[PDB]
Amino acid sequence: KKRQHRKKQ
Amino acid sequence: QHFEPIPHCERVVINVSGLRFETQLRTLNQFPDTLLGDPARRLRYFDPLRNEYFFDRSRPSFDAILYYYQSGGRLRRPVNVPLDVFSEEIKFYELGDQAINKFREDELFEYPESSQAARVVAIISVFVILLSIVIFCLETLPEFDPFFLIETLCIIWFTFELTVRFDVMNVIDIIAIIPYFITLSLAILRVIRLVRVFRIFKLSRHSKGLQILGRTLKASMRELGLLIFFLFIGVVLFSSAVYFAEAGSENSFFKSIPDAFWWAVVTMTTVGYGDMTPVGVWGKIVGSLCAIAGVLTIALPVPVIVSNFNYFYHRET
Amino acid sequence: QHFEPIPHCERVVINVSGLRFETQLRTLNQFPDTLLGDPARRLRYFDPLRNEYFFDRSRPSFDAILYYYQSGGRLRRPVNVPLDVFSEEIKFYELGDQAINKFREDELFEYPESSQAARVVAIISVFVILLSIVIFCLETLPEFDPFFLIETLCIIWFTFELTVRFDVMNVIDIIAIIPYFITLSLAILRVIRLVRVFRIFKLSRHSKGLQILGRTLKASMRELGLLIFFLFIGVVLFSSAVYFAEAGSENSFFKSIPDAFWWAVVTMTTVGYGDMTPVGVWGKIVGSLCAIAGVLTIALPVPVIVSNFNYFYHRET
Amino acid sequence: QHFEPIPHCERVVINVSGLRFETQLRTLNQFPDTLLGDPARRLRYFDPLRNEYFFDRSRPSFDAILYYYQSGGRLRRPVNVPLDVFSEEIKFYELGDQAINKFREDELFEYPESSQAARVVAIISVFVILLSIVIFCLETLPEFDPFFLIETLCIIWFTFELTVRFDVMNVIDIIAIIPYFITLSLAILRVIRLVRVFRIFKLSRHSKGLQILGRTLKASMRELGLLIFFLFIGVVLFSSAVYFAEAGSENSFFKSIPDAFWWAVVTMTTVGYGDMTPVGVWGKIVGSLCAIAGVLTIALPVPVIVSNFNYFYHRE
Amino acid sequence: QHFEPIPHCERVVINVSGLRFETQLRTLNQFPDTLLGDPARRLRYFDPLRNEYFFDRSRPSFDAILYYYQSGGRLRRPVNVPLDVFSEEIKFYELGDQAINKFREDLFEYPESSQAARVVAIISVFVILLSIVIFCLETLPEFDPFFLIETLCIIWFTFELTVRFDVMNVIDIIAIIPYFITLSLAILRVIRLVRVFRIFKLSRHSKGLQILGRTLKASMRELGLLIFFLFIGVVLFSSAVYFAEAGSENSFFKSIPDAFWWAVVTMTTVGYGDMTPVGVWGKIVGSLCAIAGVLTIALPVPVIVSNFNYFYHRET
Amino acid sequence: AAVAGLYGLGKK
Ligand SMILES: [K+]
Ligand SMILES: [K+]
Repeated sequence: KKRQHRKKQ
Repeated sequence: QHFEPIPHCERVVINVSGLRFETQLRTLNQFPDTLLGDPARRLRYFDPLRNEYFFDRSRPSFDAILYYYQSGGRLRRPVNVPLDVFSEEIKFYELGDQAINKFREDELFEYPESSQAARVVAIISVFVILLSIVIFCLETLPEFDPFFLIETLCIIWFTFELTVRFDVMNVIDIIAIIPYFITLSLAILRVIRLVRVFRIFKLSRHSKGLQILGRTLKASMRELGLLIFFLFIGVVLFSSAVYFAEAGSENSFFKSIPDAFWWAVVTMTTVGYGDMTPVGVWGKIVGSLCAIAGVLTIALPVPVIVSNFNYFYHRET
Repeated sequence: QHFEPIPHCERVVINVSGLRFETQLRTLNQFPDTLLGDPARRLRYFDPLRNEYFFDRSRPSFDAILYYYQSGGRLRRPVNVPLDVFSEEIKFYELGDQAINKFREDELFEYPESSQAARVVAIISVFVILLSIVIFCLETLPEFDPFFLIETLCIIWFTFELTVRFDVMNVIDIIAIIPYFITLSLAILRVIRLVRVFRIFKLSRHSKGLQILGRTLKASMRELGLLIFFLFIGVVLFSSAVYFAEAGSENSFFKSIPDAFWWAVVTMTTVGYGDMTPVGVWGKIVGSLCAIAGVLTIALPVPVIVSNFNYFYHRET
Repeated sequence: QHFEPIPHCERVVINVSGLRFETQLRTLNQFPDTLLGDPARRLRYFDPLRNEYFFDRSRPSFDAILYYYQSGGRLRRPVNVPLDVFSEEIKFYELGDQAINKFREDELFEYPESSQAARVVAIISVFVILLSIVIFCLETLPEFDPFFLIETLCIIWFTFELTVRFDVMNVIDIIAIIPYFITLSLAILRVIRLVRVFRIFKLSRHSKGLQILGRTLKASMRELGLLIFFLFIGVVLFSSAVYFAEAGSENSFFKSIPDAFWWAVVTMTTVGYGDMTPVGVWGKIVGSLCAIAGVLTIALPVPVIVSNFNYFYHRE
Repeated sequence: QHFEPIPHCERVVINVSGLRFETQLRTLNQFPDTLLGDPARRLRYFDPLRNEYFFDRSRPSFDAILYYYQSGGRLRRPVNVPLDVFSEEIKFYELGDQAINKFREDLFEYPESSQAARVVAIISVFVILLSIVIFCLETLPEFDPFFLIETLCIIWFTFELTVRFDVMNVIDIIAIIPYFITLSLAILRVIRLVRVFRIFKLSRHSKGLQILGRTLKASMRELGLLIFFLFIGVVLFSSAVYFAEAGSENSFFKSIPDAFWWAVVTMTTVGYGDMTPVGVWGKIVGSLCAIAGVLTIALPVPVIVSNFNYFYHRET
Repeated sequence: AAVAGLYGLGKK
């Protein structure tokens, strides 16, 4: 979980 | 569903700062208006020497822009760039107000405001709400007119704020003052003195987190219903099992399946029933199974609500 | 395993809307049929002026299409585009029904319908199931013909529905009606009265979420077995430790190691045992270790189960 | 907000090992200094044969470099390359000390440093802290000069360390020794003998993980406050509900709503109250609802704190 | 740290199925051997008509392959392709066994079960389960017949151990040491307790148990952090609850250590049971203890969870 | 259980 993480994009 | 163009008039080349794009003119003809749709807004970018269209802008983001023409109505942001840069890219070509709006969803009266003079009004309302809650809790105490005066002052402030203001916020404001005027079979009295607690929900107007929680509940009502259904099924099953474990035993701990219902709950939620000795071996096995199944059936639905709350909380900030 | 062609007949160029691809004809001739596999379906896209194949479609998704030819049978969607674009991307070239189907796995009869006259039957069935559950839980009460008539009406409805209909749903329907006909040693009677509760599982036919839970359990049987095994190991170890901590003290709280099993359980799942005073310091240390290890062992395997539930829930919607 | 250039003098081509980039010179001259900003530092890479700029480096990472000129101040790392290659690539062109620094935020005196054989001092300090904690706990026992001597030795060591040393660490160091010197109504005495426990926080200077916990608390104070607010709302609501469910029954289990508060807590956190029999059916329903809502309100805000702690721990 | 080449002999062009790459020959000369490092293994791919290097393979994976030449020793897989294709791409160019191992790091029938030892294993599992059952049953109050089965199990265990001849062997030795010991009562109690270690022999036959052991070995640090946090919380909250109740007659807690257990069953949400004789301040301290316990358990455990998940998926 | 969290799969 990060900012603009691979899960989100 | 969208329509894609098919080949066989003339082909054109688009040079997005060295990345050459070649498409049929019919594809550019598909969407009227727009910078690239009509010659009027794109003639300035034509290069007479090279017969090419030059757009000295971001190269990786032009693929989605071309795919809009390619797919004829589909705009999806590729996962290689932040949303900030892509928002500016679509504005450059002016794809259309409807197109941009569709992608947006893809991801006195001074009281309802926040100014220098509205802040004191808000803090006064918060203090009054907290005072009303405190007076409620203390008037329920066994040690106890002095409470009635504070209660009626809070009610006058609440109704004054409601009248000045005039969804769900107004409904909560109304319900917070209905019971006071109701007082002006003891079951109805108990119900109204219970619904007096709804004044605590007036903090939603002044707390940002509480509104986030409300939005999360509204979004995940389906998951809440699924969790309640799973809990009900588990409670019924394990109550039946634990009752029939002691059915053949004398001096049964559980008189009936509904009696065991509470027990099942405090085992599915891992709260704990307390005294557990008079239960035999089979009841203990059923209890262990109930504990495991409760852990599972609580851990399954919650993460969806967790994700909804996280999304709402991070979208707020 | 897949076979990749090796170089040294003639080379051809593929132009995906400006993105030039060069590939040996032997690689293109590996796969028969298909838009590019045979000259019949790809001569229409030939450009006599430039001797090039022009494909005015999505640039980024052609890499996987060529890699399917390159690897000679290996096709995987790169993580740069959504699934909708890639699904339609393959249909353009018609790589083959078997190739597309293989990629899909990579990611009267008036009752089983949704007609206007079928929803009433479904609502009657679910109402009857709920009524049967209620009648069961009320007939088990100490305060109690009136229940037998309702039970036999529910059984008649269940048998009528089963006969009209005529996996696992049919097994559940059979089990929900076996015990009533069975009644027409006390251990067998207790077992049949217990298995009567399986009528609650008939809601799976009408509940979408319950089928999702069943599919999740079927998928994660292995993780469930792992969790049960870990629980058994922990229970045995900690029950033995806590029993041997009180071996040397008179009036031992635990008479034997099996006697302690229940305690261990309600400490691993954090349910709680209740009274804990007659336990010495070593027993308390063992209990603290048991609580920590139980938290860890119940936390370890459930991510997989909840991820499977998430996947099934999202696939359903 | 950032400003981007607009077209209409001469355009140039950049060849990043075969990936040709064509950009307007006005874009290149937007940022002074830098390898590409001035002709002095970029004439070396010019190719007279083809009039092209050759930069034999990582192709995928040049898009961010050009976009920085394109956006005129916005430099964002695309998610296609590791952090190591991007940090080295930007240093090649010397984008600017302020520019690189801005991107960094996007993602005796022997005691403080445990080097030069001073780790012995640290282990002695840890041993003294543990001994002080043990002596405190043992002196609270009913079975009990021998404790006072050890306690005052620990206090002398603590004050010697604090004085030779001379933030939150210093505040904790001072608080760990205030109560001993204070003792040289009984409510104040109870408060000081309670705050004497703050010597356990002295391990912060030596334990790396506890500093991570402190940083996580500082970062997620807002989420902790939100969790406390949710718990308070739920406790008040369910305490009122359960109390009013027992109003009409004689020998009520809960005498008042505040009395029920504690119960609500042990049902919201799923700890357990214990004896629960004298509660009627309505109270049992309220308790089940309280347990479920407590599970919900505990599970909602804890992932943020968990993520913050994980990020800090794995960054350390 | 790795070395990158610097410009000024002749530059060569690489055509990866239409994706043109241009690099300095010195960059390819940096690594000896390899398909592209030496002319012997790459002259076959030369195109005399175009003077180009043609490599009809996956285009997106050549960026990392070239970056290995570019970085002079750093090979990182970009997030655009699965790991299966990258392993095939690197094998084509034969970068080097040492280089590929970097990404790699990124009678006697008992171990290898082959048909007949597929039974021996089931007999061993059955014997282990039987020994556990005999242990638990002989601890019952109602109970030679148990000793015979115990000695048969020990005979089988020692036969297997001596035929076989890490940690599995250590556990096997421990599972039979106490039986041979029997051939102050504190030592007797200790050996009868350590007799339970026979339950760990299932590690040889259970795949999940080995995964759990590997997870513990990997996350020993996180386990220690969790234990430290729990200890700090227990000490703090036990001291607080003791001092919140010392001033009342007939105090529930006699001393801070006496409260330790309570603190534990409040941090882990197990529950203590009876809670009435504690006053308002004790109840507030207990609520704070419960909340802090939820936080301190939810903080480090997910790291161990992540380690276990990774090991479980790596096994399968 | 109050964890109810997946998070990143972990190191490599
Ligand atoms: K509990
Ligand atoms: K619990």
